[PDB]
Amino acid sequence: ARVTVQDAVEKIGNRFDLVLVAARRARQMQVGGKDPLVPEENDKTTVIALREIEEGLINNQILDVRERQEQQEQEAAELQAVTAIAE
Amino acid sequence: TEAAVAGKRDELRGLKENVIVGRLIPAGTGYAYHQDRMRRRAAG
Amino acid sequence: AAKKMVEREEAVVWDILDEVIREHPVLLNRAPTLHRLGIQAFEPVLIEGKAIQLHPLVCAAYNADFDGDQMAVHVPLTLEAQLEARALMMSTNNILSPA
Amino acid sequence: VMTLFSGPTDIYSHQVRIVLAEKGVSFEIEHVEKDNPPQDLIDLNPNQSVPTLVDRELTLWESRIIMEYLDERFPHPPLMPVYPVARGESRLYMHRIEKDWYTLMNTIINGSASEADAARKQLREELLAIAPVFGQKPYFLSDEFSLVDCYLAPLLWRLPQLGIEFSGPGAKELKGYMTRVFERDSFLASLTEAEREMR
Amino acid sequence: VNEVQDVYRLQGVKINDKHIEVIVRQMLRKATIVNAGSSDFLEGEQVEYS
Amino acid sequence: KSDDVNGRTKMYKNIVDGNHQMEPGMPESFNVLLKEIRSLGINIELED
Amino acid sequence: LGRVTAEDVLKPGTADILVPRNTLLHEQWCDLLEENSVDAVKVRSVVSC
Ligand SMILES: [Mg+2]
Repeated sequence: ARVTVQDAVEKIGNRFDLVLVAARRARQMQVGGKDPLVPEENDKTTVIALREIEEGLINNQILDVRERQEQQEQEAAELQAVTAIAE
Repeated sequence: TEAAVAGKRDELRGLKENVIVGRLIPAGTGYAYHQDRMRRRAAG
Repeated sequence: AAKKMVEREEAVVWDILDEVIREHPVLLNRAPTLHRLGIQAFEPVLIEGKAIQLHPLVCAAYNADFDGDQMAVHVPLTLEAQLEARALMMSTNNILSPA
Repeated sequence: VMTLFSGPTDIYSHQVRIVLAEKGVSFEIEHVEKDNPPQDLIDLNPNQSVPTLVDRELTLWESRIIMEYLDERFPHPPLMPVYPVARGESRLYMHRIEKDWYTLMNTIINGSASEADAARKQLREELLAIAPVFGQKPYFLSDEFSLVDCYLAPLLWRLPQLGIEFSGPGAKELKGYMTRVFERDSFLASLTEAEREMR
Repeated sequence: VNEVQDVYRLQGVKINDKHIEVIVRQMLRKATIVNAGSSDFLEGEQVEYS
Repeated sequence: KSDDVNGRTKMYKNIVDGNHQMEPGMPESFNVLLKEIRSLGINIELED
Repeated sequence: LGRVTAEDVLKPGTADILVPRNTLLHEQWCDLLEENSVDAVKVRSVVSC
């Protein structure tokens, strides 16, 4: 549950970066991207994103690291797939 | 009239302008984006 | 079919409504928006009747009276808008005045 | 039955085969080499050229014409839009792709090594430079792949065989577009063994 | 600042002076050039430009 | 929510699809203003 | 209260700096100032940014 973002802002110390970060993470979890890191409690995706931010489980750095990992697994699978389609 | 006969050019550099044309305001949440944009410009 | 359902107002659409309202904040704006507390975001509680029920402690901010004044509600749609409303324009963030 | 006098790897024959698979119509395929082409071809085509199609009363050379005739006779699925302006632009692209880059394949193969690799560099920079194009729309200026792809994707397929490879940025969109078309089943069912060796 | 804050405080209206300061900051964005070598020597421009 | 004649319907379809995102485009009122300026003798145009 | 200090200020006794150069005067700083007899503080202002 969520009523204030004071601690979330305490983590990402901007309240303007916080919105952009939470929107990124929430669009991830909303379109078929991912699954929450904090146990969802019948919360909507934005509030889940905030609850994750508060725990220090999400920030800009975390998201970029995760994204580059995703791209690299993408490269690995895609090269293997083209190789398979060859033979 | 004056701007016409001067051929002015409006970089949009502002809040009222960016609202008129309907894009992310260069303040607040939009600020980040606009920053990044002018970095993409003045570059590749 | 869903349009026909919500026109019938079958008792399921009320459950669905309580569901899509759950965390979705809405914007309330009073007529002469003098300063930036004239627009604040709230979380809605579904309510009978036809009057918007407004917390008393925010009245002075809106410069509101319950003598006939009306307020306008807007619904932020995108995820960014909902997060802005929750983080920037939520009522529990505007306790000090920026003046 | 329609017979196609395909070249083993002739990119022209490649496109014709691709559009055939795309329309997905049965046809008596005939591989032909330009040394001793079958007697019947020389009996019908005074130019004695491949690819070349017959349809029980009609014969056509010049793969461009062939693709136009196919798309005009076998509608589903369409490969040229309705808007005459859009059609015109696609025809212009079909021509320009050829005029500019088939005459680069022709250097890298039928020219000297110096010309070959200079043109390889030129072509490489061209493709990498226009790569952002495919980065927006799925196919080459479309939402559904069309005859311009029938023209483009074959040459793109023989790129390792031309020993032309990719830089950092341009390769991204290049491979995106490739797997877009390189996965398309008609592309595969059109392929032959004579080609996969290249890639 | 003093002359408008007086009007405002006669009615008991608190305003931080930052706000009047920024309005003033906007009120004097222009400058008229005296000596030059790259400008028209006599016109009013943005003090950020000069 | 107001003006983008195409963005607004894309937004509706996204809303019913459970995906809350927006494509901005350009407000139609702005195109109208452009046309009414151009209809004076004044050539106003977007640049790039 | 809230401005930031254009230059360090000193007690009624000289060179005994009690708040350095720019330091956002919070309630603690403003109280420490009123503890002394600080008469006029220079302050960074937007009109001079
Ligand atoms: Mg009233």
